[PDB]
Amino acid sequence: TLVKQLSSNFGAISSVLNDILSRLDKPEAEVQIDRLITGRLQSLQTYVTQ
Amino acid sequence: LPPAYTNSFTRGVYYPDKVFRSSVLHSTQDLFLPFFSNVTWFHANPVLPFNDGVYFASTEKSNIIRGWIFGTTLDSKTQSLLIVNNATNVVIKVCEFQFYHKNNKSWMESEFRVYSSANNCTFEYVSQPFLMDLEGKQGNFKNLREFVFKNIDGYFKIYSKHTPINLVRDLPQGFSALEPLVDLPIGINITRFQTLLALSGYYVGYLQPRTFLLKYNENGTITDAVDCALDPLSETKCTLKSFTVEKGIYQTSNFRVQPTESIVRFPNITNLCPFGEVFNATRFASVYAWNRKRISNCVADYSVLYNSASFSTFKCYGVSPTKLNDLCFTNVYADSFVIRGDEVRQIAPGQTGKIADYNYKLPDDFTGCVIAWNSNNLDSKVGGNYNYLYRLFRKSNLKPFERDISTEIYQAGSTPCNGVKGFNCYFPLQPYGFQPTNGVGYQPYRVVVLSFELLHAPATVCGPKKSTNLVKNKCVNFNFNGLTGTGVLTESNKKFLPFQQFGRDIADTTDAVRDPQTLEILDITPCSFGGVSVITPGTNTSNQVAVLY
Amino acid sequence: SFELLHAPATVCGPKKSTNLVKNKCVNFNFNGLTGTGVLTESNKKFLPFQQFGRDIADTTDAVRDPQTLEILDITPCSFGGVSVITPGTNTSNQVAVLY
Amino acid sequence: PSKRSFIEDLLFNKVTKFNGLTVL
Ligand SMILES: CC(=O)N[C@@H]1[C@@H](O)[C@H](O)[C@@H](CO)O[C@H]1O
Ligand SMILES: CC(=O)N[C@@H]1[C@@H](O)[C@H](O)[C@@H](CO)O[C@H]1O
Ligand SMILES: CC(=O)N[C@@H]1[C@@H](O)[C@H](O)[C@@H](CO)O[C@H]1O
Ligand SMILES: CC(=O)N[C@@H]1[C@@H](O)[C@H](O)[C@@H](CO)O[C@H]1O
Ligand SMILES: CC(=O)N[C@@H]1[C@@H](O)[C@H](O)[C@@H](CO)O[C@H]1O
Ligand SMILES: CC(=O)N[C@@H]1[C@@H](O)[C@H](O)[C@@H](CO)O[C@H]1O
Ligand SMILES: CC(=O)N[C@@H]1[C@@H](O)[C@H](O)[C@@H](CO)O[C@H]1O
Ligand SMILES: CC(=O)N[C@@H]1[C@@H](O)[C@H](O)[C@@H](CO)O[C@H]1O
Ligand SMILES: *[C@H]1O[C@H](CO)[C@@H](O)[C@H](O)[C@H]1NC(C)=O
Repeated sequence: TLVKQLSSNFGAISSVLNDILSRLDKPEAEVQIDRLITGRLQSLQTYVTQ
Repeated sequence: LPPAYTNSFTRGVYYPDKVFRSSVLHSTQDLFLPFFSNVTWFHANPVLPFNDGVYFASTEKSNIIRGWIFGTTLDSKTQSLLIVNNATNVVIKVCEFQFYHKNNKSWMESEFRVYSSANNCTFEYVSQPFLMDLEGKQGNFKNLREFVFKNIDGYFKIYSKHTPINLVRDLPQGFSALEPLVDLPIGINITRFQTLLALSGYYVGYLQPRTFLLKYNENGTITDAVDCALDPLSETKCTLKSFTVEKGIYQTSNFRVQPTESIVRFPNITNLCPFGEVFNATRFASVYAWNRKRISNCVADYSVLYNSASFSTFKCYGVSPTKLNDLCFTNVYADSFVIRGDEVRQIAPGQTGKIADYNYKLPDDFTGCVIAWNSNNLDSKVGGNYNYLYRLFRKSNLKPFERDISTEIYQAGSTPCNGVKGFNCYFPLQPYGFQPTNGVGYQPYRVVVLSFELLHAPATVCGPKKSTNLVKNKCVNFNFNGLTGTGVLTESNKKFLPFQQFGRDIADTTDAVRDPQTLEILDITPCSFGGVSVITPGTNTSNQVAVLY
Repeated sequence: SFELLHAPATVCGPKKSTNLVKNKCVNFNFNGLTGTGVLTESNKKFLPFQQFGRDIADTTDAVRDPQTLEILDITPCSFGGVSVITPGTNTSNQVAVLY
Repeated sequence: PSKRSFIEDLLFNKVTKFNGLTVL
C-alpha cells in the first residue's frame, strides 16, 4: 500500500517529481510539489501509525 | 614572501547571529573554517583569492599589519574595500582606488605612493582600532589576533578576538569564538584579498558551508563546538545533539551513489515542425469554425515562437515556456482561429463567455500554450469583415476541443416553429466586430493554441536537443525520450514485443527502456542508497568508531 | 526592498513610544517585536551586539530595550486549566473551583 | 546444514521497489 501511494498524484499534474521539475518553472513546480509532499507524508504517517 | 602549512583544529568559530542563548547546544548551518583544514602561513604583500570568506590570524603588531584590501582585481574600474589600522583608530573606505594603501613611505614605491580615486561616497566608517597591543612581555608572550571576513549579500562582516597566547610560531589549541566587531552594509564584489605589511608571518584559511553544533555555557558564551563533516563520530554527536555519546550503534545518515555522467537519447528526426504554416499561414479560420492541424514526426523549436517580436501573449498551461524545448510530445495539435481580441481571456482553460461556451473550449487540464499576436493588418480592412462568431447554441458548455457549425435556429421558446424573427435564426452573427482601425476589439489577435498531449507512447515531436552516447554499467542521469531518471543501465535480455517501448515492475515503476536509436532493451537498476550507522564504544572510553553501510 | 532581521532596526515607522511597564501583564512592541507577557529585570549578560535571546527551543525569552539598553526577561501571562468540583446536583448546587 | 528437527523443518517449509524502503 505504501508503495502504491507514490503513484496517487494527490491533486498534482503528475505523480512523478521528475515530470514536474522538467516541465514547470521554479514557483510553479513548488505548488505541484507541495501537493505531493502533503499526500506522501500523510501516507507515510498512516503507515507508521499502523 | 614564502608559504608554509599548518592546521587550526580549535579555531574558525564565531557567533553566527546577534541572539543570546545559554546552556544549550545549537545547530547552525553557516560558513565556518572546518576544524581540520590546511591553513597557509606566509612570511612577514601576496594577492590571494577570496572565496566564501577568509580566516586570518597573526601574532603581530599594527606597526606591520597596517590593514587589508578586499575587492576584484584592484583598479580604478571597480570599487575596492580598504581597511587601514592607524595608531588610534581604524579607517575603512570603499572606492575605485588604484592604490591609496601606502600610509608609510620607504623605498617600495613601484606599486605605491599613489593616491588615485573616484566618487567614493561609500561607507567611510571610522572606529576604535582592530588591533590592541599588550604591555610588552607582561602577557603570555605575543598575541594572536584572529579575524574572519565574510561577504554574503550586501554585507561585509568582520569577526575578531585577541586572547594572548603562549609563545609559539604556530596556531594554539584550546578553544575561542570570535565576535562581530564590525558589520558593514557594503554592496561590494570581492574576489581577491591582499594584506598591507608595507614590506614574523600570518595565517590564511578559507570558510566552507558547514553545520556546527555550538555549545553555549550559562553566560551565553560559546565554549566548544562540533564540526559535523569532520568524521562519523562528530556526525553522530550532531544527530544526537550531544557532545557525549553512549556506547551503542546509531543511525546517522544515508549513503548515495552519484550519477557522475548523463545520457540523452532521442529518435533520429531531421524534419522540422511546420510552424510557419500555422503562425505565418495568412489564412486564419474564424473561431466559429476553427482549424485543427496535427504536427508529427518533426523537431519542434518552440523558443523561436517565444523569444520573438509581435506576439501579444504567450501563456503556457501545465508547462513552462522555457522548458518545453527540452520535452518530447505526442500527437501535437495547433488550433488556428480569429477572435475579437478582448476575447483572449475567454479561450483560457477555465474561463467562461460566449467563446468559451459556444465557439472554442479547452479542457480543465489543458496542457498546452495559447499564443496570439495583434496583426491588425490583412484582417481588419476598411469595408472588410470576415470573422464568424457563434452566439446561439441552445445547449451550453459545448465541449473541450469540439466544433459546431450547424447554423440552425435558436428557438427562443417563443414558439416551436421554423422562422427568423422571434426565432433567433442563424447561430453566428454577421455584424462581426471589425470596427476598422478604431475602437477596442477591432479584431486584433490571431490565435494559435498548441495542445500538448503527453503520452508515454513513442515520441513523434521532439525539441532541438542534441543526443549523446550510452555509458552502461554505471549509475547515470539519463533521459530517454523524456523518460528522465537515475540508475544503472544494462542489457535486459527480456522478451519485449515489437510494439513495446519500455517496461515496468510490479510496483508500476519504469524497469527497462527501449533505446530510440539502437532499439535495444536496457534494464534500469537504482543505484545504492544503503544507509549509514556508526558503532561507538562510548566517548568515555574511546573516540574510535566503526562504520556500517 | 524590505528585509526583516533580528538585527537592530534601521528604519522605523512614525510611532510614538510609551513608558516601560515591568511587573504587570502587558502587550509589548520592541522594535517591531510583539507579544504578551510580563517584563522583569533580567540578569542575562547580553553581549554588546545582542538584542534578543532564546530559550532551549523558542521564544524571545529576553529583549534589550532600544532606549535604555536594559535587558528584560519575558515571561508568559499565567494560565492553566479550570476545574469545577461538585457533588451531584441532586444533592447540592454548591461548587468549588480549582485553578 | 540447518540443525533443525523434523517438525521444525516442516514448519519452516510450510510458511511462505526500494523507494527508500529497506529491511534489516
Ligand atoms: C584537511 C586536509 O586536507 N589535511 C591534509 C592532511 O591530512 C595531510 O596530512 C597534509 C599533508 O601531509 O595535507 C593536508 O591538506
Ligand atoms: C596617525 C594617523 O594615521 N591618523 C589618521 C590620519 O592620518 C587620517 O587622515 C585620519 C582620517 O582622515 O584618521 C587618523 O586616525
Ligand atoms: C574614472 C571615473 O571615476 N569615472 C567616473 C564614473 O565611474 C562615474 O560613474 C561618473 C559619475 O556617474 O563619473 C566619472 O568621473
Ligand atoms: C560556568 C562558568 O564559567 N561560570 C562563570 C562563573 O564561575 C563566574 O564567576 C562568572 C563571573 O563572575 O561568570 C560565569 O560564566
Ligand atoms: C513562423 C514565422 O514565420 N514567424 C514569423 C516571424 O519569423 C517574423 O519575424 C514575424 C514578423 O516579424 O512574423 C511571424 O509570422
Ligand atoms: C534506427 C536508427 O535510428 N539507426 C541509427 C541512425 O538513425 C543514426 O543516424 C546512425 C548514426 O548516424 O546510427 C543508427 O544506429
Ligand atoms: C566509567 C566512566 O567513564 N564514568 C564517567 C564518570 O566518572 C564521569 O563523572 C561522567 C561525566 O559525564 O562520565 C562518565 O562516562
Ligand atoms: C435522578 C435521580 O437519580 N435522583 C435520585 C433520587 O431519586 C433519590 O431519591 C435521591 C436519594 O438521595 O438521590 C437522587 O440522586
Ligand atoms: C563578481 O561577482 C558578481 C556577482 O556574481 C558579478 O556580477 C561580477 O561580474 C563579478 N566580478 C568579477 C571580477 O568576478
